[PDB]
Amino acid sequence: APIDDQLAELERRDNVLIGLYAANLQSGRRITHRPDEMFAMCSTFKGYVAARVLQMAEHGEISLDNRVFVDADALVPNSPVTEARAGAEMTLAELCQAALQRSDNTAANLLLKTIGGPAAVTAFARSVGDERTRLDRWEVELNSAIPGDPRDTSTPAALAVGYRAILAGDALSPPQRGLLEDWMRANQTSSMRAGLPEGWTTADKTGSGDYGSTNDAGIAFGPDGQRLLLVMMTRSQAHDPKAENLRPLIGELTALVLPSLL
Repeated sequence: APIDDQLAELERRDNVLIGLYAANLQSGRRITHRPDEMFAMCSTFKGYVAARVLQMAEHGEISLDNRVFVDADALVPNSPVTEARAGAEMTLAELCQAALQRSDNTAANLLLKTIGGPAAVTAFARSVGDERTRLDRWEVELNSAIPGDPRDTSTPAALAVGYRAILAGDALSPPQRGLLEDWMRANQTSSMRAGLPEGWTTADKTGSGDYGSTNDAGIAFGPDGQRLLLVMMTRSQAHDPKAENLRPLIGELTALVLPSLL
């Protein structure tokens, strides 16, 4: 594969590992790099969490406007929305959008307490065909991303199936899938968005952790109706827990793969 040699070049140049699953949803064409290698998922588990909340609301197990108390003591770094409401209540729907749109960490912990913790996310993964995702810890420990450590990891292929399931498949009844898509489209964190031409938009979840772990998973929507499933997981090859994250590389990856999918 020639796009295969281009990706090996980016790895060499930046001392990174690139995990990629990119599919054109209309043509059924897919492109892959380390699709089955394990990467820390970091905040990308939040889509599955919000998806499961929506599933549970469908059946009346919970309700989206159910209130949850935000304890100041439960606050954890990178919680821009839950911080504003510490000592008060947010609804589950609010917590979902905080987790998805701003990667609010405490929002995700609260959502995890509601749905059954890390094991519930794993079970969810399995329910949608995702056989590699395992969540083991809470925010913010899950982002530790130690090389070789299987905890809180997935693979580009495994995350693609689940992201496809929840945004373009049958995990949710179609109108609730529509809401999940709207929730992710309003996100303020997209990395891939920078490598897309004018007119394109994304329903995607980014993740960032140690060792430069920088992820972005979701669907890119073309102006002319096109639909691209894009899952990018990258980490430094170095044993530097504090290696720089690779946000500009995602955007560069996005622009690189797009012409070979269209």
